[PDB]
Amino acid sequence: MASNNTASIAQARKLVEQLKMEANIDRIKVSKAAADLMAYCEAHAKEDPLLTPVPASENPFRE
Amino acid sequence: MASNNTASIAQARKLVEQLKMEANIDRIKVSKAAADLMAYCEAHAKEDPLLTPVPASENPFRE
Amino acid sequence: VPVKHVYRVLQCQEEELTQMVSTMSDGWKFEQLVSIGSSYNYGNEDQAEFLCVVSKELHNTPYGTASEPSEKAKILQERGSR
Amino acid sequence: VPVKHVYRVLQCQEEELTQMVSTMSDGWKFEQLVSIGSSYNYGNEDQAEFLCVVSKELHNTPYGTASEPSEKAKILQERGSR
Amino acid sequence: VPVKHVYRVLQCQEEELTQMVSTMSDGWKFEQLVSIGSSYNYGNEDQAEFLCVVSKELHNTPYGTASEPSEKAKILQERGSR
Amino acid sequence: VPVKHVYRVLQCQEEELTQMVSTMSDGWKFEQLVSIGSSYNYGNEDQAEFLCVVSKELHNTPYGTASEPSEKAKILQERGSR
Amino acid sequence: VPVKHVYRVLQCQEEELTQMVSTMSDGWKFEQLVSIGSSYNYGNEDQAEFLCVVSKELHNTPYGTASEPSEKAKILQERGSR
Amino acid sequence: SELDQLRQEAEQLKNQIRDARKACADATLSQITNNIDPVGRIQMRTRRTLRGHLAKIYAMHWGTDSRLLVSASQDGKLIIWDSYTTNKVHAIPLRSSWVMTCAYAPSGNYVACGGLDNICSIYNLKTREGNVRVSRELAGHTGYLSCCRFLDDNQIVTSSGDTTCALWDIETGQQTTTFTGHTGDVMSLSLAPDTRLFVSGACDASAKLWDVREGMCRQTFTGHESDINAICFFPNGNAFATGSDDATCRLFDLRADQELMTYSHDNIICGITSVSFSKSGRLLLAGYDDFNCNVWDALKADRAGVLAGHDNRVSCLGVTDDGMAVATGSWDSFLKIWN
Amino acid sequence: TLRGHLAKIYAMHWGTDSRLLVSASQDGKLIIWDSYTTNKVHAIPLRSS
Amino acid sequence: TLRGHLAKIYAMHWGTDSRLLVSASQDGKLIIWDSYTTNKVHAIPLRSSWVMTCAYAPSGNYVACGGLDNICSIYNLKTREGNVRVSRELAGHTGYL
Repeated sequence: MASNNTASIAQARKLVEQLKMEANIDRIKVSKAAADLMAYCEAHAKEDPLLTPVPASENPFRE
Repeated sequence: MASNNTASIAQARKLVEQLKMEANIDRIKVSKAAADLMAYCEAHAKEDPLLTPVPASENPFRE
Repeated sequence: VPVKHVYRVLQCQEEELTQMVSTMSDGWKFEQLVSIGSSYNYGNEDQAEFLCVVSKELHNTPYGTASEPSEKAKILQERGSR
Repeated sequence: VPVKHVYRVLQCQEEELTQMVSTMSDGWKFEQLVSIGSSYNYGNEDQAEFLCVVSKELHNTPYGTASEPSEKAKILQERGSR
Repeated sequence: VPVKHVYRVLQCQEEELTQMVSTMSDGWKFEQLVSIGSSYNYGNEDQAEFLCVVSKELHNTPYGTASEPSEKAKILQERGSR
Repeated sequence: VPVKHVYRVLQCQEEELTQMVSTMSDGWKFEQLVSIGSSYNYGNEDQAEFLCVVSKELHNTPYGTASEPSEKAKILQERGSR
Repeated sequence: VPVKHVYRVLQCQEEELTQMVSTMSDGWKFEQLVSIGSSYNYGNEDQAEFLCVVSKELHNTPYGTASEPSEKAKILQERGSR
Repeated sequence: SELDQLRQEAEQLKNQIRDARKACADATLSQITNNIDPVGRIQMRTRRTLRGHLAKIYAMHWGTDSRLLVSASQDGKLIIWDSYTTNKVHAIPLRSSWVMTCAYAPSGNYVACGGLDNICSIYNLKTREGNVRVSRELAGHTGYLSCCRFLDDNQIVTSSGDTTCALWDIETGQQTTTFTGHTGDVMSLSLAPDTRLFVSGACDASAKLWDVREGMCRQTFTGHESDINAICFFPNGNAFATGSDDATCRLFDLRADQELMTYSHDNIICGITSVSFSKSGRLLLAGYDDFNCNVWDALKADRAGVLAGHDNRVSCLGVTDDGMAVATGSWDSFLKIWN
Repeated sequence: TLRGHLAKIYAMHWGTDSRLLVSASQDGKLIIWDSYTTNKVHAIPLRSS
Repeated sequence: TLRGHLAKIYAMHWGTDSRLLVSASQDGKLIIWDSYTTNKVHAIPLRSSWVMTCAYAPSGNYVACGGLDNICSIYNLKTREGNVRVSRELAGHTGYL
């Protein structure tokens, strides 16, 4: 009913309910996530075409 | 029709209140109005590149 | 009966193009623009550079199209093709 | 009665050509695109080289068009025609 | 049955163009004018400088589909095909 | 039913010209095709060689128009138009 | 009820133009001649002169929705799409 | 009345999430270990000039063959570029102009596009008849479509106004899962390489990550002070870079639910418009509102390089499905391949 | 300078963003001009002259 | 060289006169080239693209075409009306020719 501002208690319920599973998100150390990204970058640093240019017979923009 | 003068008398009547309503409008001496115009113009003189040169930048139609 | 279309070619320079197209006659439809060069050089200078081709759809065909001719008009139009 | 057509020409640069072609409506049907050549140096810095001829139709054809120029507007057309 | 269209191409000079376009026959619509040259000039002052493609619409259902082809008609067509 | 014609202009060199006209999308009508002398790569085989103006008609009264407002969308239109 | 259209381009020399335009197949409407030049010289010794865009109107609007491409037809479509 | 308690729980749980983030926060190892030899200057070169467009280019997306890229322009045409030959495989005009997004199917068979029409049109490129035909015009949104991505050839997710990211089943033509919960309209969308979780950034300066199997919003991230412009997952699929109309780009990690790294520099005052990781994820190729865009070192937060081309602003970035090259769709009607 | 008209200009008005002009021509063209780049933002033909 | 096709040519077949050769293209063109003079006797547009077959009748009056249309269209070259025409359209395959 509009007297309770059109059952806005429902939408407030839904948005706070959204917050509970933000409290159910288990939080892991920033350090090892940075380590994971760092290690993946180092493990893919030699096959990335945008770090070391492959030669003219391998990329399809100079053949 | 002709005796009604095509409501030209009506025209005459609506001519009258135009001027007397004009007479009912207050007047301000030309001195005061000229003073307001002079002051507002002097206040705004520094801006408005239409009068004064402006650098190449900040000029939207050059740079 | 299928209608007849009468076609005209009116020839304009660069500047006049807008004036002629905008002020096109009441019944005359626009058909085509083609561009020629100029005697000075092709695609340059202001002599004349456009040929508007226009058409009008004659609607009074089911009202008849034949007219009574005259011999003086015949000889005049024979001379005209000469 | 056949509908009467109103014709206009718009002047187009290369970049605004697509915008002006794609941003027309309300019966303003495309009729013909033509290439003038630049109103500027030829062979270098070519800009504003297109003409788009567009047209529309008078929907209320039975009502038609009638002329009754304003008395002041006649001298205005006289001044504007020359 | 949907109507058929028969198309023709008329060679044109600049002098002859207006005469021929204004003297197009009954039922022949003007389709498109194109401008050409031959080897030396293109546009004005040439002996072949316009091609006028025109069309006719075959409203009637029969258009001479067949009458009974004679033997020599085929030989004449073969002679003209090469 | 009044009809609006949506118009677009595609661009192609002659390498893909045939492919684009042959595989022209569903319901899109070929209106006209213009050729531009390209100052880069001497005309032909340059991407800006040909522009094809295409169109389709919309049965608007059965379908309607869009007038839905959106503030952020209005900011995007403001940015794009300038 | 809207009707599908199929567009083709027919490349031709200046000599071949009239024969093809006169011998256009039944149902194939003429759309537009567009001229072309060469990469070294236009107006003489041109090995590609005109493209004649033609169109055909596909009568059968309710063509249905039943089809089943062959297994390896996709391979040909993919190979010819490059 | 009782509404006060509802917002009271709202702020107290929100404080609880910020406390959990701060307690679990640690020193970011990447910029402490900036001892990786600097890339110096990576001179990326504009090798192809996809100049077939004429209007401003608003979106571009590569296919899964890393050969064909779909590009949308303001006037309402898509172009499927074969980037190895600078030839358009198809040029599809659109019934509606002002297209903001274009998507390439994971098979190269379909292409999605939409804009202020509030309708996502799907064009089927491959048919035995030849020409491209619209298959389904997905309608049901009330805002403008801003991004479009294919889960597969029958499911699509469409970020748009009305703060909805409804997922459409193409054959039925109806949306099945309505993703709602944003307060400002969503204007970016990025699919994970896992195709079950996708993030959507809105103009309420928030990026919400959602699971496609149900309709709930899995996570919410807020680190920006202005409207988000574009998002791009890390290649791994557990992090994403996000730019805003502010001159700062921010890299978020899902495993930590907080901002992991920030990229900014004093010279740029113009907002972000697109973001794209390389194959290894060391290069942040982000599209700016300035005529030229820049690439950051996506771990050490320094200017990796410049793309000094273009006359007007860039609007969309796209890397291949194998990382070989990158395209910079831009408003000067040129897409430029960089390699 | 702005050059997108071929007939005589009869009116012109600036916008409240001081970038967009509206130019009215004799033939019935209203050209919406972006004056910073001389890029005509629109060219509306008029059914009237 | 018989240049004048503008799409990818998928089939060809000489006639029994050793003068006229048909060329079917992807775009939907059947060009009947006159080999000696590099002049096209006929340039037949086709209703469906992706044509990959073309056969010349061994009398020179008929030509054939087919492809992804799943229809073999037979074009009559020698007619008193001049223009080429579809004498018949053979259908009945569920696959491409």
